[PDB]
Amino acid sequence: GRVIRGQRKGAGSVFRAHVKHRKGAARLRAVDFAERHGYIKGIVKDIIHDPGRGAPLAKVVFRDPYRFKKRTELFIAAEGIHTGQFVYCGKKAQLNIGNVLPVGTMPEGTIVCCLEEKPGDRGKLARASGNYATVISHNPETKKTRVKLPSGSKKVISSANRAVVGVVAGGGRIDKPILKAGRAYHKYKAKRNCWPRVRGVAMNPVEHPFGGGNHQHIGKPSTIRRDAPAGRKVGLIAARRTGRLRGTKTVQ
RNA sequence: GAGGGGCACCACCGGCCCGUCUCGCCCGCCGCGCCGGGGAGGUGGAGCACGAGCGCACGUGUUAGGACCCGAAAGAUGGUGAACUAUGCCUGGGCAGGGCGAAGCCAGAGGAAACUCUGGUGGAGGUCCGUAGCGGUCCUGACGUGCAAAUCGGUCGUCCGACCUGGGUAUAGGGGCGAAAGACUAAUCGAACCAUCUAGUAGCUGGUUCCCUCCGAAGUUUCCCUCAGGAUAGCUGGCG
RNA sequence: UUUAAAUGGGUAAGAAGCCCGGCUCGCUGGCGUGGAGCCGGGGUGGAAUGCGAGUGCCUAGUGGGCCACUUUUGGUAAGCAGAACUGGCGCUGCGGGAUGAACCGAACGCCGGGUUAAGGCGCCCGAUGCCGACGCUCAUCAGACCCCAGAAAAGGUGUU
RNA sequence: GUGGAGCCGCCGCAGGUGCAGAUCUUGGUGGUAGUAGCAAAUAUUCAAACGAGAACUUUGAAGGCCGAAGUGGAGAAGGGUUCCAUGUGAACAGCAGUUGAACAUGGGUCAGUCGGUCCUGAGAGAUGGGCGAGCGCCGUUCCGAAGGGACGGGCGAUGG
RNA sequence: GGCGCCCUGGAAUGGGUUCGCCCCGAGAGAGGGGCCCGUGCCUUGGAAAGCGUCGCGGUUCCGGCGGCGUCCGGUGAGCUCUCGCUGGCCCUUGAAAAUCCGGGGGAGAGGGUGUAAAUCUCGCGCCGGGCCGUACCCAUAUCCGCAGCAGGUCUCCAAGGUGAACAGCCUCUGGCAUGUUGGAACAAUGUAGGUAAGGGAAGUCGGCAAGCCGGAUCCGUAACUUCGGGAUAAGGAUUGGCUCUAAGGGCUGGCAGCCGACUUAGAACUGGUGCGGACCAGGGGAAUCCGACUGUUUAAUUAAAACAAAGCAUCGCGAAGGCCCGCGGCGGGUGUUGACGCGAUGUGAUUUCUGCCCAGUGCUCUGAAUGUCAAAGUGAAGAAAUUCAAUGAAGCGCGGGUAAACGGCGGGAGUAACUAUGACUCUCUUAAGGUAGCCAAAUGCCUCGUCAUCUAAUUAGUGACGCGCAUGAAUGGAUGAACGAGAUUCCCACUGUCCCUACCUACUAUCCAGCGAAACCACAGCCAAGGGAACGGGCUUGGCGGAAUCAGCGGGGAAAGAAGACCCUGUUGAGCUUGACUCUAGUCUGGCACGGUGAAGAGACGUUUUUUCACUGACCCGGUGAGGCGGGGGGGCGAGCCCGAGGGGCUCUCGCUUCUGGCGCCAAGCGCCCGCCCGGCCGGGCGCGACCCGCUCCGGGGACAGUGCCAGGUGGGGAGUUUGACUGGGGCGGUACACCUGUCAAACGGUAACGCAGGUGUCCUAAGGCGAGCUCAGGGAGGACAGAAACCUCCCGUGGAGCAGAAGGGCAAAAGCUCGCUUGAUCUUGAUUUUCAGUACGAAUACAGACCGUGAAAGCGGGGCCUCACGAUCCUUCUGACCUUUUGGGUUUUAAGCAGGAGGUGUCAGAAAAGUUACCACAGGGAUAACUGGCUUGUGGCGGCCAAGCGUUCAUAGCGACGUCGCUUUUUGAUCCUUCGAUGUCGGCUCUUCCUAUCAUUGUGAAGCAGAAUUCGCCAAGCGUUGGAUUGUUCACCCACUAAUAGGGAACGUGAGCUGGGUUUAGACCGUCGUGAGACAGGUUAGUUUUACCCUACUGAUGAUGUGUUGUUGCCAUGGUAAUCCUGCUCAGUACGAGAGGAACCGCAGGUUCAGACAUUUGGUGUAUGUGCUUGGCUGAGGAGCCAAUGGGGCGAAGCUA
Ligand SMILES: [Mg+2]
Ligand SMILES: [Mg+2]
Repeated sequence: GRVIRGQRKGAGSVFRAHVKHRKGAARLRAVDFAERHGYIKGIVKDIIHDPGRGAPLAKVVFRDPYRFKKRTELFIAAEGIHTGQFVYCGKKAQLNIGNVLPVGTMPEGTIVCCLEEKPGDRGKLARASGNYATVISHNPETKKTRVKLPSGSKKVISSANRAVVGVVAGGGRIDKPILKAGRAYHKYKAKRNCWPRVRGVAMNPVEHPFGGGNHQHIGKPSTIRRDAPAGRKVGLIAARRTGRLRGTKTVQ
């Protein structure tokens, strides 16, 4: 009769994110006349750190084309960049590390981070620490290019989508063990109120579909349908298969 | 002695009206018909057979209403609470002394070399002993109409850490929050508290207030989701 | 089960009966047959005992019962479970059974005299304080009054 | 006998119509009973003074405790006059009280520079807009003609 | 003090440096500067004030008057605070704004000169600064807890000694009156603190509780190991006081001379072997089970093995997405996000492994493969309502995948040269048959398994074994260091836990002065038996019965607390669960709308359907301060291109920013035009620089998504409700729940029980109807095969056969067999019977009016030879009349009626219905279980009577079959009387009494009694009937001692006497069971045990009545009563006896248990606080003392005491 734990994460009372000491959205600068037709020069000032993100950031000062003003962007730091480096951003930008330029002009098989899934959306895909995407298959008629996401799933996107050349810094992070319960606590204190996950088998029949019984057992099959209602989707939600995995994934 | 007329009422026979049923023939014409009416028998009706009702008052019985009085566990509607406590977040404050001695470093010694050994230095750790703090194992100690609607005395757990804590702030009742004990949410929690619906319902417990006179029971029948209850016949009293 | 009680159950013991003559009928049919109904007429003393009866309306409470002879079912048995007939208790005091729900007598307005019932009469405690009758019995565990509240098989050259 | 201003009989009428009980309701009073009790944190003593009156007030003297993570010195929240003086001893302080945070009368809190005031934090909340039968809610940059100001530069009027 | 500041100059034989590091050709060292903090000192303030001290005036303001002083040094791992310098740790990076300031730019502005402007963050001077808070407490008395409440409640400041220390103990500054009272006494019982001879767990469920060990220095340390640990392992040695010695630093001079720190080591002397002297402070070892650890957890009964955790897996998702919120919006959260991410689960570090199953239940994927399946739409028939038909969404069904999804892992056959088992082979159920491992496990019923080992003795522990009721692999299996306020077993050490208690101390209790309640209370308060609601205080019969009281005490008041939490009932609830009943949010699909423009393709019959592409304008999503969009031309250094002459433009290109941590705006210039200069000077204006036109701001989707509405899926996520009755309590079982036969049943009828013996929910077109002819079961005697049984014949044959089935009744030219016809098993109205209320249904009887059958006819027949074989209202369906009504009147369809058949209610006079609760709640019930008590005694026990036997012989010394009669209430039942507004439920411990059915002790009788020893009876309950191991045990079983180790009762004596082990709440684990919540006298673990001050009883203490008062000395009525058992020597190795063996009485020495006392002796105790020893502190030191809640410790009188 009582609501379950994942149902209470949608109201967002204590399950809202911890966003105070974060710096801002890490977004490419918006497209205008300079990047549709040419390039523009910017210099990165400092490599900073977000709490709760695994990647670092790069704050880059550009020269405003229309007002006399220097205005600061925040980029996802591509790996290998340093402070006091010139960063070039445009259609006619030259393909180096850290330069951001449209995916339709760059060749096939170049490694891409922080790319747009619809044009002008200022960077959505392939942004976690150490991740990247690969471009193949330019279709210069009905201009669409297909990329390869970090999940191995390919996606045909628009050609004028914009993207910084390189891989996201801070990679190899998940190779280290958390190694004790204390350093997992500090990990999620930067992120959310989510960390000590009680098993639903351990709680009571008000609190979960799996709890109860004189023995800790699930009882009911732990693969459930996708059109199950809220408060019943717990466990392996619309699982195509179970058991320890064989092969690679063998389902497109 | 006998005879006669017989009230009311009771029993019986006969008749009458309405519905139906069988059997049968006749009659009438604001128009001759897939019309109207009648007969003789048997049956169904809360009927007729020279009317008794109405209004008013009182008494008894039963029913619907708070319904002889008091009593739930509930359900619903609309509100008030995070001054305790649960968890986030904001901004502050707090934690003696010792023990072990990681990485780094320095010298010396062995050795043909590869390298090894030794002594320092160094001070790491959800590291150990252990104050303040935070807890609350054992005595199954004291207290148990207590100092106290949970306290005390030893003893004990942990004290750089998932640490302890103040004020600010957020989340609210089939909701919240929960390192999960159905824990905690103002001494209230396997669904809070306030007011209303509400005098909710009870075949179930308790109670039910003056005197004398007369009569005086039953615990059995049949039916019931009936078995601690009713209805029905018996038993009773009252009126005639 | 041939036979077959006791106890028991129905019915009859009159005028609403008995008899005679006549009329109706569409029933019955050799028949003025049969049977029903109907009218008129003739004569009342028809077992014992006891009692005044008939009928209608309204109607409360009750719908857990229990007990004892007798007869019975289940049970080793039960102050057990379940029936039959009658009485009682519940609703009921009183005399007695010391005691008591139900045993035995007897049912009850308020009192005086008398007499009894069941039970009794050494003393509690009313009444044997009779010159009561005949026998039986000795217990180092005597006996002592329906229900009823304690005993059996077996044995004694104990006594009759 | 107390009491000090109303009351009753009869014939009809009408009821919030008579108590011993409901772990009844409210109020009062017992017995228990001058009883249980006034036992956590080492401790009091002598003299004096004022007074009707002193184990407890004050003052001196001795002896002790706390022992600087204090029984010491100041604050925050909270309280609200509890602070201070004099008077009082009815009640209250669970013995007493000549004492008090009690009662009675009268005093006391002074700021440019101590804080509030100001700023924003998590967050809270209008307007535009949206939703909604509606009280209203969502929402905080989102679907908004969201600047009322100006170093300036010039015209036009207008004034010392 | 700091500097990641400068200049000179260049370093290697590398140097400078720190406690550590670190720094250097990107400039070290060295030399000379610069800057920042200066909270320190000097000075102004400022000595005039402050304080200390010595005076002197002033009665009263006096912030009186005056003298002198307020001075030199040292030191430090010191404490506290501040400033700084450098490191480390982070999958953790540790706030915003208000304000304030520097810098860059240079639009402007300024006096224009032999004088002063604009300006000034410089030095002084003037004016103003409103509003509100401001006392005090801040806590064992100002706050919260009902209060002056051992509780709670945020901070800062903090001295001397001892010492590692903000420890403990002692003192100074500053506080206080011992915590809401004083006095006297020093009994019990308590609470808190000690101590104890000898023994050392013998106590106990358990070593619970207490005690040991404890600091530091010097040695010395194992198994095991994840190599880090363990580890303060373990095990030793030492420690004082006093003298000394040796070592450990600073600064001044040209290697020496003057001052400072408390450490370390070594030796001597010394004391009654005493030294961490108080204080502070690790008991250790060997093992097993569980959890890796640290963490966390039910505030107020559980701290754990639970939860969490790192690690390991699996799952969903590329944003119009996934998972959630929301009454609502394209509203919110994850998301200031983007697969190294978010969301959803499970297992639980490491190491080592992860077996076999896709049948089931889920989950998931697919081909115009196909079964089923809604609205809308399509077609047909009809006058229409309406009806039918075909087509076919998702889902289901079918097929595939998936077990680190829920989960499951059994049998049965054959098979090896003793037997056994089965490597092997073959199959069933149901897909597979439990692999590696592991085990009587926290998982094994039987079971206290068997076997080793530990003990004198072990239901314990450990190690094995393993067809294992019911082990098993992320339900995770097995190991394994470290760590557990976890569970358990042993060993050492230690001890009053125990033998077995004793004594001392504080605080009480006790008495007094003051002050003073509450629970509770029908009336009350001495018993034995009887009866009684079966356990009286009162009642009956007995015993008996003096005031008034005090300190105790726990037998009784079935003592108080509470309308039993168990159990049952209720047509009372609630929490959860699901393959319950009924729905619901949500979501997946189809339709119609919003919803437009075009093209192409396809399926079926111009008609209809469907698909894919293109468009954009609705609609939607991004982005932006809606900042350059689309077409068109300006420019060749680029193409000079189809050809080629000076060039032409089928086809064309874009542009001006890319070695570097710099700057970039507010227009230059050119052309025109005005007022201003007489063909020249000021101040303004416009354009080109900066192309033109145009209808979305730019991109991305787009007639889809989305939304409104309806139809169908799915939907315990959520809501509502339900969960039969009877019942020797309930459940399970059964159906005695509707019905029929025989009996019970007691000779009319009626009659109960979960009484007995059975039966029914059908069967039958003949097994209904009628007529005719016939005789059955069985037997005898004959007949080819032919027999017990074949068919044929004759005789006998009263029902011994048959009649559909259960019984009972009935029946012979029959009610049975065979045959011939038939449909009366049809239509219709009443009455009667049965059950019964004298209602209904069902069944039946007698008719009547029809139409029929059969028979020659009489007749018989409206179901079955009779007794059973079945079913309301409402609804539905069919039939019946040339019927009645269909609402203003007609016609027609339909609908409603009337009449009677059917489609059901078996809980059968008829609801529509799954669990669980140990998290539980209410109303009740002793109408009703679990406990005692009561009736009963089957059963358990203990006895007799008879005598076939046994006993060499010999029934009865001792036994005794086949029987048979009893007792007892210590067994277990049976029953259900008392108790449900409560009688506290096992065992042990402690303690008193009682019984006898006698184990021992006294006196005896009988043996198959030689003696010794046994055995069986008698009077007899006087007196005894132990110490232990395992176990919660009662019970058991074993070791040992003994005269003997007999059995019982007292509300299964005894919880205001205890304990809490067991059982029996709530947490948790395992096994089996269930889909699940949950269940299991199956196992394991952790789990609040309240009150006497009342009345009596008992125990002690005053006293009361009576004697005139009072005293001394006495008597005894009555009541209590207490002693017991063994051993040794003697008798004696004698009697007796073949021997072996082997008595007793008298006497004598002790002892055991028990009872009464006592302190000479010896132990304990000890606060004579007696005496000296001693640690830290304190009084200036000595001397003498004091404090440390009794500072410790050695001896100790008296007194108590074994
Ligand atoms: Mg978890
Ligand atoms: Mg009689």
